Amino acid sequence: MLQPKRTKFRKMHKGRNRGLAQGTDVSFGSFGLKAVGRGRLTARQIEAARRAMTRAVKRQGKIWIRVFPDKPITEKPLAVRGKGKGNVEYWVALIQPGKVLYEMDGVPEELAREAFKLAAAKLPIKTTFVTKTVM
Amino acid sequence: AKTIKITQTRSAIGRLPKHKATLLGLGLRRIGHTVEREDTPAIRGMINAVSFMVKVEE
Amino acid sequence: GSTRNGRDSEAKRLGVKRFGGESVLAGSIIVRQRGTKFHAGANVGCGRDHTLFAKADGKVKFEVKGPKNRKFISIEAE
Amino acid sequence: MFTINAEVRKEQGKGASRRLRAANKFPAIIYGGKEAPLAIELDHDKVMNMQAKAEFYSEVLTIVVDGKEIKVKAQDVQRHPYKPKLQHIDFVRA
Amino acid sequence: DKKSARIRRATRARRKLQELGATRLVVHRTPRHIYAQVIAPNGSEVLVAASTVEKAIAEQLKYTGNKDAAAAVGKAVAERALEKGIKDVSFDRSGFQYHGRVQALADAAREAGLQF
RNA sequence: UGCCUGGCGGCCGUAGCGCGGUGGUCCCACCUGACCCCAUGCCGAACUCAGAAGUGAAACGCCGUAGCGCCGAUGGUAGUGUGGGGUCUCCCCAUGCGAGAGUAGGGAACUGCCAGGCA
RNA sequence: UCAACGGAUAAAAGGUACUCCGGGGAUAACAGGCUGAUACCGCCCAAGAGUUCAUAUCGACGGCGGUGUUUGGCACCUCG
RNA sequence: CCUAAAGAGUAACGGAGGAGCACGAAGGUUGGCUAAUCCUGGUCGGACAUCAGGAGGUUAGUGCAAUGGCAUAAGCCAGC
RNA sequence: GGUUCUCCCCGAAAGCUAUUUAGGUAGCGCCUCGUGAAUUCAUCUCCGGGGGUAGAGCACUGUUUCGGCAAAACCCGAUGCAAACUGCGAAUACCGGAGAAUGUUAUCACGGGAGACACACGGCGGGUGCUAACGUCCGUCGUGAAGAGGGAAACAACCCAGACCGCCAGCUAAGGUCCCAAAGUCAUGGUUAAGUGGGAAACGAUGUGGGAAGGCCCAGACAGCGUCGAGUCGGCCUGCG
Ligand SMILES: [K+]
Ligand SMILES: [K+]
Ligand SMILES: [K+]
Ligand SMILES: [K+]
Ligand SMILES: [K+]
Ligand SMILES: [K+]
Ligand SMILES: [K+]
Ligand SMILES: [K+]
Ligand SMILES: [K+]
Ligand SMILES: [K+]
Ligand SMILES: [K+]
Ligand SMILES: [Mg+2]
Ligand SMILES: [Mg+2]
Ligand SMILES: [Mg+2]
Ligand SMILES: [Mg+2]
Ligand SMILES: [Mg+2]
Ligand SMILES: [Mg+2]
Ligand SMILES: [Mg+2]
Ligand SMILES: [Mg+2]
Ligand SMILES: [Mg+2]
Ligand SMILES: [Mg+2]
Ligand SMILES: [Mg+2]
Ligand SMILES: [Mg+2]
Ligand SMILES: [Mg+2]
Ligand SMILES: [Mg+2]
Ligand SMILES: [Mg+2]
Ligand SMILES: [Mg+2]
Ligand SMILES: [Mg+2]
Ligand SMILES: [Mg+2]
Ligand SMILES: [Mg+2]
Ligand SMILES: [Mg+2]
Ligand SMILES: [Mg+2]
Ligand SMILES: [Mg+2]
Ligand SMILES: [Mg+2]
Ligand SMILES: [Mg+2]
Ligand SMILES: [Mg+2]
Ligand SMILES: [Mg+2]
Ligand SMILES: [Mg+2]
Ligand SMILES: [Mg+2]
Ligand SMILES: [Mg+2]
Ligand SMILES: [Mg+2]
Ligand SMILES: [Mg+2]
Ligand SMILES: [Mg+2]
Ligand SMILES: [Mg+2]
Repeated sequence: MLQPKRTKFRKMHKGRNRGLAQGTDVSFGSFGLKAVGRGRLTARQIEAARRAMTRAVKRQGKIWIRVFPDKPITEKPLAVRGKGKGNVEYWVALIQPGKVLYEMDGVPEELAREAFKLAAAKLPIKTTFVTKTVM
Repeated sequence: AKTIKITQTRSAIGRLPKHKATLLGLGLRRIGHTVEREDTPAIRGMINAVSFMVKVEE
Repeated sequence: GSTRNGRDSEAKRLGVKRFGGESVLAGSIIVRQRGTKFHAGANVGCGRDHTLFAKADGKVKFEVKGPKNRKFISIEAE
Repeated sequence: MFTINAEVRKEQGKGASRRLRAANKFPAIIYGGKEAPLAIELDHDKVMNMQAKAEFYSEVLTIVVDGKEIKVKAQDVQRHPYKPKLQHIDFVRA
Repeated sequence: DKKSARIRRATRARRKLQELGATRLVVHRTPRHIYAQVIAPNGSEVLVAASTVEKAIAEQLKYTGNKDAAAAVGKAVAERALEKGIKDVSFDRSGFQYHGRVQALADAAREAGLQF
């Protein structure tokens, strides 16, 4: 599960998630899965979608994960009432509309579409299949 | 030389302090109240600030 | 559980006290600062805590001089 | 061979630009050479189909604006972040 | 580099004199020559000057870049300054040690009647 | 009057590095000595003094060259004050303000005082 | 010495189910409320299991909801 | 220091760290000086000691946290 | 806990700081009465300012993905992320100056009298919490508090709007106009067949409207069985279901 090796700080303000994404182009591969919705992707979701995607292409071609879960999310234990910020439980990437989540190369488009369809079913955010443009 | 007629069209209740001060600066006192003012950039700036609650007769 | 945080210091009310064009008497503090974010120009002194103060009556003037683009404050004798 | 029709823009800035795109057009700019920049409107669907072909970015294009023809190359394109639409194109005078 | 290292040495004092708003007596020294200038407070206006490149002074001297030449230039610049009527100046050693030729120039300027 | 050189200011990278060429009569630099004035936590390297055989190599200055650094529109985009609206974790509309990044393009600086040499 | 750091006196621990008074729904325990993390009940994707065969029966990794039986959160009602 | 909404101020049993000193020089002044790191060569000497040159340009230093500063140095050395 | 006649004018606060203090109290802030001194104060326009927020960016501090070169890091590139990153950087806000118009003198000082120091919800910017709570803690504006009237079925805090008194006059605001119940069974053009409207998601599906391309097509396509004779196929965007 993706996670920063180290961080300056353990805990982060909730913050907000406004705006449109940077990294909206297929930069590395030929085909991309792009976020159309807004939300958070946990490390577990990123991994689950990766596994489905990889299996679907039978470990042929190459897959880039463009998103990294670098935001720590805390939670308070059950039956606790205050008394300080909770403990870090998991990590997320903030997603905005347009963010390319995954790229893939060295497979037919037909297979890429299938793999990304399987991946998209693991994600809480609405996605769309995209292709590399010349400009 | 030229004057303009300004009329208050909406209430001042619940408006920002600045807006209330602007109506006071124009001399508008109540809904429907019309005043005649010299047409200057200073007056136009005031009208602009509260344009959503005044109408101007040129 | 408990917290190990919960501490802070009093706010020190730093910053610019007299902005550009303001007329000041000699002695008047122009800026309170930690270190010289602004430097003393003409008719301005720098105190031991890097407070910039007027050494003459006049108008405050901010200006950028030198290759580093350092911010100077000076008093235009008026 | 690629020919484009273009009006000259009356209004500019955020409000005007967003109104264009709501009316299925989009803004664009022609610059380069010694002539001053020229701000134009384009029909979206027409140009969207053209630029799908990869020759649009390589070839020299013609922009017919107020009768006059102008030879240009597509310099830069701003796409919509997720929808298949164009927000803006830069054309450099060829 | 030597000149840049000297400009560094001269900055503190020069910035200070600018702040005080003093009429400077700026000295420049080379292996062969020594110069002198009385520059006005604004800093973009030379009032008087003297040097061993000037033929009026150089003709009287054995060598131009020695203590005795500096003594001559010191006398020269001071007399011309008192002619215009300046008197009160601040010496600016311009990054050179106040020693030898520079000291010699300065001493001669004092004896002549400049007040520093 | 013009050119070149030095000094002191005004002007802060469109003024900086690089690359190519170029200057020594004066000026400047290195350079020649050092017992001394003075100097090295060792050293005449530097500082300093006494000099003028050599040299424009280095340094410094001047001219060319986009190769960089750097500067940089127009348009669009982001954000946003006020008013209004929605499907309200976020947006849209009217109006005003409007970046950052990037693109075209540029860039190989400009200017006063004093002094000296030369024609 | 005043660190409980604007320092009650120089000098300052406990028990009360034997209890008592003034008060408070300004504040807990019951029940109601708001919430729904948790709980419970569904669904989406389908790796795989199922002799073969994803979907007879199951269903990993992940996703989306419903309910208001749970454990809770909050402290809005009630301490004449 | 952040939360703090580009003047000041601004809460929570919010997120992070420090203090309860030191120094007759580590103060004053005058004169001078300029770092880290890496590369190349060199007795013992090694990844790293000291020497030389180059690149680099403050990525060092600042009595002790962090922030703002610092080359005219506020950093380093000496005289008085 | 209770505190007894009337009318008129103005009219808070639920904050900061300190407190064996926290439901108490004190100074200050906010109210009132009085006295005094300024074209004092406010709104707008123009002018002079500082900024490091939003946004952005990635040289720096950290973090992140993939490549090209090498004793598999740097160097050479591409790509993201940041409350405690900044080689950038708004809108607003704030300070100062000038000018007009307008304003209940609204500013400042001193003095007499206070009350108040449990706030609530709504909007916007946030911390906390589960971007849970009619939750909690700040900033800022509004309303309630201390505010009636109309609207939102009913509904302190939302929308419209500020009640000196009287009228069996009139015009409007939000919101409305088939009947309950005042006013269009109004006009023109569309959409929906679900009582959707009048409760909700991933996701599913020849529902249906609009728009732009593309493939095939009287050299006979698609469906049914070489035969039969005109439009058809399968995706995209989009409205309503
Ligand atoms: K105490
Ligand atoms: K007992
Ligand atoms: K009770
Ligand atoms: K000392
Ligand atoms: K000393
Ligand atoms: K009080
Ligand atoms: K009073
Ligand atoms: K970075
Ligand atoms: K609020
Ligand atoms: K009110
Ligand atoms: K219905
Ligand atoms: Mg924010
Ligand atoms: Mg602080
Ligand atoms: Mg707008
Ligand atoms: Mg622009
Ligand atoms: Mg720009
Ligand atoms: Mg205390
Ligand atoms: Mg009792
Ligand atoms: Mg209660
Ligand atoms: Mg209960
Ligand atoms: Mg309960
Ligand atoms: Mg409460
Ligand atoms: Mg009850
Ligand atoms: Mg009840
Ligand atoms: Mg009872
Ligand atoms: Mg502040
Ligand atoms: Mg602010
Ligand atoms: Mg406050
Ligand atoms: Mg009243
Ligand atoms: Mg940001
Ligand atoms: Mg209290
Ligand atoms: Mg309170
Ligand atoms: Mg409050
Ligand atoms: Mg909020
Ligand atoms: Mg509450
Ligand atoms: Mg809430
Ligand atoms: Mg009350
Ligand atoms: Mg009411
Ligand atoms: Mg009502
Ligand atoms: Mg009613
Ligand atoms: Mg009517
Ligand atoms: Mg009726
Ligand atoms: Mg009809
Ligand atoms: Mg219904």
